[PDB]
Amino acid sequence: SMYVIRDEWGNQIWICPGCNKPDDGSPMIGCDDCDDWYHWPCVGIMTAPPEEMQWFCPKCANK
Amino acid sequence: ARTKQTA
Ligand SMILES: [Zn+2]
Ligand SMILES: [Zn+2]
Repeated sequence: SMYVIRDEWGNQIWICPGCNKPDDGSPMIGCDDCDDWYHWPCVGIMTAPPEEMQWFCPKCANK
Repeated sequence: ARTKQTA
């Protein structure tokens, strides 16, 4: 898979695999297996997890 | 977990 876009300014834009929309500054969480980034609501995260908790996306959690 | 946010 590929969820990073190199834009016309030379920057990287991350796309949430849950909704196929970019990071827009709202809270995101990064998968500690595959390194994709998801918007919190797209993965049911409703409050910040403990800092020491690893988070795994739906794809990786079943692997 | 690793999180990010920007106003
Ligand atoms: Zn999303
Ligand atoms: Zn993952």
